[PDB]
Amino acid sequence: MKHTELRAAVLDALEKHDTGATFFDGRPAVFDEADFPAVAVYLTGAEYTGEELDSDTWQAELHIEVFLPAQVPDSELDAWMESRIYPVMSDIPALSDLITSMVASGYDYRRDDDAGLWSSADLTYVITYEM
Amino acid sequence: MKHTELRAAVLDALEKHDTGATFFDGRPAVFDEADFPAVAVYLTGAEYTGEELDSDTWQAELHIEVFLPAQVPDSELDAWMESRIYPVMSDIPALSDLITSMVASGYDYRRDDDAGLWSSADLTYVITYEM
Amino acid sequence: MKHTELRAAVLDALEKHDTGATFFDGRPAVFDEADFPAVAVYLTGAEYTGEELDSDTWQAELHIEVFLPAQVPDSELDAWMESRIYPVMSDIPALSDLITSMVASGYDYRRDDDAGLWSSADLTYVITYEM
Amino acid sequence: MKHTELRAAVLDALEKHDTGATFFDGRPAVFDEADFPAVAVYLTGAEYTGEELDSDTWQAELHIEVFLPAQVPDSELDAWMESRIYPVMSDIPALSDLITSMVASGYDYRRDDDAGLWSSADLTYVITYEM
Amino acid sequence: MKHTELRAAVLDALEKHDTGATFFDGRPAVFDEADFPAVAVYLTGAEYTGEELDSDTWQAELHIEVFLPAQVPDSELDAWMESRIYPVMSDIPALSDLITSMVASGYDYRRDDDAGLWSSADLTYVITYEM
Amino acid sequence: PNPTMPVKGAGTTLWVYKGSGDPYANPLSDVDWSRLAKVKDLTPGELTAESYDDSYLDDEDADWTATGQGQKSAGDTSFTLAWMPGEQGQQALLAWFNEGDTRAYKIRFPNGTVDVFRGWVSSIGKAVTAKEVITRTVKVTNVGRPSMAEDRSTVTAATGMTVTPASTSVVKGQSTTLTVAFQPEGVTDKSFRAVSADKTKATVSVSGMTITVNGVAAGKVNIPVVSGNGEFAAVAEITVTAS
Amino acid sequence: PNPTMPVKGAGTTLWVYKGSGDPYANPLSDVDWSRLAKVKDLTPGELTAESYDDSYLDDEDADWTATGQGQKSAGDTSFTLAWMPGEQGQQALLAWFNEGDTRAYKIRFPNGTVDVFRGWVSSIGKAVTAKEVITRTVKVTNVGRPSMAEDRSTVTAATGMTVTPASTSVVKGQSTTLTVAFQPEGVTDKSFRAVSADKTKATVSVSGMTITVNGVAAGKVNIPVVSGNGEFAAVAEITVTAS
Amino acid sequence: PNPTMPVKGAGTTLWVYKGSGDPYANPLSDVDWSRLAKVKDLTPGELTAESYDDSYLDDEDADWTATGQGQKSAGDTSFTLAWMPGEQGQQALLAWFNEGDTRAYKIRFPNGTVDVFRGWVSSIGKAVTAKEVITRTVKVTNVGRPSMAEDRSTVTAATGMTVTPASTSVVKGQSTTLTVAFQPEGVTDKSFRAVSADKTKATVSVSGMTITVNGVAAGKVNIPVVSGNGEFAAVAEITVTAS
Repeated sequence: MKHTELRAAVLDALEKHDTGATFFDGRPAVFDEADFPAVAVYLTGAEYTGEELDSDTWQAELHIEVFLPAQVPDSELDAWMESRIYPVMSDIPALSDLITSMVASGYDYRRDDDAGLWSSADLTYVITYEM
Repeated sequence: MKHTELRAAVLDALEKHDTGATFFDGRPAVFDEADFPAVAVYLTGAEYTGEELDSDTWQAELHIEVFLPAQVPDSELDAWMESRIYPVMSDIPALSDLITSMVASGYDYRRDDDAGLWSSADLTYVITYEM
Repeated sequence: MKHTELRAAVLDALEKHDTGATFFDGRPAVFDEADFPAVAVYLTGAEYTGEELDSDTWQAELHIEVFLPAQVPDSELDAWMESRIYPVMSDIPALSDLITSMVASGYDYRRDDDAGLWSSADLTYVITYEM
Repeated sequence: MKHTELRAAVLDALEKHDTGATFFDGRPAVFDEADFPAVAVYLTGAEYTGEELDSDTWQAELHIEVFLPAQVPDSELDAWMESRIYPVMSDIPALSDLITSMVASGYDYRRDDDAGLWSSADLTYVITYEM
Repeated sequence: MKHTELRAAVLDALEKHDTGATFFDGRPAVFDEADFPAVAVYLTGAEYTGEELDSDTWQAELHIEVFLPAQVPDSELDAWMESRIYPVMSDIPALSDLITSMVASGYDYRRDDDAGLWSSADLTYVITYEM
Repeated sequence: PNPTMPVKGAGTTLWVYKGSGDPYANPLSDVDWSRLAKVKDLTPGELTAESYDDSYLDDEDADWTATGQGQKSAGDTSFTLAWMPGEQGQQALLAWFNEGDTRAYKIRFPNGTVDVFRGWVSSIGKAVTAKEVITRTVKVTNVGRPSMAEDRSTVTAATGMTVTPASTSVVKGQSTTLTVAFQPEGVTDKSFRAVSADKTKATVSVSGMTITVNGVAAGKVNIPVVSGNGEFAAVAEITVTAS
Repeated sequence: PNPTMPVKGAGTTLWVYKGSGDPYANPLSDVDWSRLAKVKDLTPGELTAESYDDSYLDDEDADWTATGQGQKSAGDTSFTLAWMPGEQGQQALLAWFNEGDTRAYKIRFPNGTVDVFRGWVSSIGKAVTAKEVITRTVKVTNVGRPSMAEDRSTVTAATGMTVTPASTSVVKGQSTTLTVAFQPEGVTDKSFRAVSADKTKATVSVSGMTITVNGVAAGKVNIPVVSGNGEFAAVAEITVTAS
Repeated sequence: PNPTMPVKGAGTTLWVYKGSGDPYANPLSDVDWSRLAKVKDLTPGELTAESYDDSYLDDEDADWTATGQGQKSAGDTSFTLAWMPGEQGQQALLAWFNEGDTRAYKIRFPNGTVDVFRGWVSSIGKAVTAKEVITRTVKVTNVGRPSMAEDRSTVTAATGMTVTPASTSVVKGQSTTLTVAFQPEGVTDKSFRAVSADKTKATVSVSGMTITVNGVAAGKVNIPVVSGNGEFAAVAEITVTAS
């Protein structure tokens, strides 16, 4: 197992800097309109790209989600997703030992339309890991 | 056919290890909120990739599926999957005799979105077998 | 961070020219029928095509969007994109120093149908930048 | 740019022969059962195929449509297309200098199903133009 | 185009054979429970795959639909398609002189699901012609 | 861990002999072998035999070519692996290339079998791009007669073919199980064949050495079960009954 | 930057030697290497070693192909990069190709591990289409022994550059000798550079693990020191006196 | 429009010299150059060379092959353009090919530079098919040393670089911008890095011609700045304060 270890390691790497946000691990989330801007960490995929003759060498997708209230301008989302979260995770020594390689993939936004309650920005990482 | 014992074979392996879950076999399932976390085994695909001039050598997808209550965090599913299944399905003597090759594909997560009674962790295997 | 600089640079060049339009930058917009024809500029994509061994060199798509009321003939809209925006981005020294390279990709049309309040035309520019 | 005159030139090139149809330019249309069978001209696409290293040489798609009421047999649509529109536009010197190269694509039918308020035949051209 | 002539030719070829069915040309149709088992002939596609530097050489598709009451077993459809349509059009001099090449494309069934008022069998050909 | 079944193939290991004794002696021993970690891909050197001409002027019609096997070549073995400069041993193999000596390496398959080659390194390269790890490319010129794992494999057979006798009650489909066991330690090269002497009153439906003898018509018959080897056989007494 | 772990490849940089000494002595320091950036892609030179026959009719069974490696060669290295006509260094290689000497170049991986090859430019190409930045492709054939990374394999470094501050006044031709040394107990590929920050009153002529400061006129100025590739620095103030 | 940054490529122009004097004089002016239009593509003649050998018996080393750059050729340039018989100049090009003389042609890139080569026509192709315009294909075999764009470039350097002194007011990370510009005409070949002499009280954070120094712990710091040439350098006195 690495997913619990991986998710734990990255959130700690984020929390070392100044706070200002909630750090919902896992997936069930459940926010309510008081625990706002917060960050979620989870994984998807987890296939069996063989790629090797000595270990399974699976790959997965690491998602970093930051949620902001409704219709705030994306400017802070750009600042949040580029400055708050990107440079800090750029080199986490715990992950380097934990994983085999880390690659950045995605940088997206998603505005709630029905009732327009929230606004989410997605940072996607592709992870090659062996478990 | 091979499927019945195939489903029987894996069921023996997991039941042989420590329990902690019901083992509704096949697909009809029907749980109600009494028989929670439990697993199921079934097959999908079953096509006729020839691949061999003397034997039909069919192949199909194998699903090991485990359901967990509603919004339990993935960590339990992650722990459940990479401890109670993946190590167990590493090698089974019965399976080797029954089928030709055993290959892993991947595993994902999904859950009841509306209402939200259940969470599901699905592991998908690939089996090549001869009639 | 470059998006705020990038967004500001282009809009200011647009604002530098003749007025006659609101310059809502970013995303949330929210018009009502008092601040009509207005221009919206935003970014999408921003993946990690590596393509370069010494720097990440991402690339994202730049949108230039302008809204017109309902059944205004497209001739005005065709005039509007020429009369207002398209020639201006032919040479803007501001973002040229800011980003690596940027080309045009397309120029489309769309409109509301149910209640037909709005009608819009979008400009898509593929931009290549390092951050 | 040239979109206004290009539609203007071709619609004028159509009007030289007998009348008996509206020549709605662009898109807004709005027919009602009083200005019936008519034609509409508009363009879509407008990409930036390079194809050339001296000038933009943009390429778009030319849409020419005709609308007929309810379930009039397509024989009228065929006859209308093969005579009223297709031959005349096949050589219009007015746009010869206005464009770079013209090529036909196809000819399709699509008619109202609910209440059958109309019936439309669409002729589609691909246009390469130096905007 | 020559569509009216071609449809007339194939329709007359069908009508020459022993009748018993309505022979709707075009597409308005409108059956009611009195013109049952019947046929309709129409054309779709109509592209400009030029393919030849001497003439347009357009290519279209021929639909021959046959409609039968509700949920008649498909044996009747098989008999209809094998007796009254497929062989009879295998050699018709009128269309032979009208077009360049005619090729069998496909043949399939589909019956109404909601209220099941009809069951149709479609025979589709591909034709190359010059306009 | 049997060699008699098709193997998945994933999980094989690569080793290079480093001692001084004969690698062909105990290829199973890994004591004098260095494991090569992180093998991305492997490509064994194929075994090829040159075609030697044999046609002569004075013979019958030479309408068909007459060529015999000529000199045999062990080919070239290539593989790719993750670039690990800090690993101890990658320096050795490139130095092995640098010194240009002939050494021996073995491949341990995820089956219980190992094959060993002899040769010298010929091609070393590295491929580098973004969003993928740096890969090391190796190609080795195999030399001499190499040791196929088939030679290491042994043979178990003979001692005859045992059979379960009697089972002379055949009626209503029946398909009585019949086990033609093989005497030597169970483990044997099973090449047998069972077939009834009548083909109508009694028949055989052998499946996995478990013969199922069925019948419809009555009478008396003896079912012979023979070995593909041609010298060992068994015959069982069968009296099928209609009802 | 661990060399014993797999590494992606991002951040790799290419350098061309520009000094007048052996490149292989201090590959880690980039003082005598000029860097070229905006490298689109890189294909490292591939080490080759052709076969050499070793056969005799008076040998054993001639059913195999006993051969050894002969002329090992590093092949050629090719890469592409964005065209930079108005950038210093593009002309250097262009001129380097134009007269075709045999210079050396260095590739630096994101691991502190570098390699050095000497060769001459074999081919220069320019690729240009619409919508795509002009790229220039260059092929250089390696010559001689390639100084590959794994040979060193034993780098050591730490933090600190010792030097003697003050020593302000100096007479009799000035020329005060100031000692400079490394903290990591000398076990390091040492390299440093120091010059006069003003040169108006003092002149520094660093030579052989130490510097000499011969002031041309009275006055105070600081003397910058850069520890080779640019990781540590020190400043010594010099107030040369007129007498 | 600078040559010191990568440029797209769209907007490139092709010209053919039609005058009489040497085209290499002022290729920037298009006085005697025939301009072509609607050029579908372009493929510059890549510069190529040969691997001349210098082997000898009396050699200490043999294994590593040694070769030198031989003679260099300009290759062939080919391009396609819309078939324009009515254009004036394609006939001249056709006449050029038919007469088979050696002529000079230049390319003006949308970058601010020009490149001209001398050669003779080698191939003329015409592609005809519906749904897209007829294309005329041309290939020219270059001859001799070609005039290269970078040769026309000019370089400004030396005279040192400036530095903002003092900047001693340090508090809460300092974040004080330091400008290191060059006195000579402003424009030069930029190669300079700042390396702190303490790395503890103050640390350099070089950022695109701007130095944003920082302060953590109180102290007196002499921050040195140096240039790529290794000749010009300066030291800035910093009084870092923790609070």
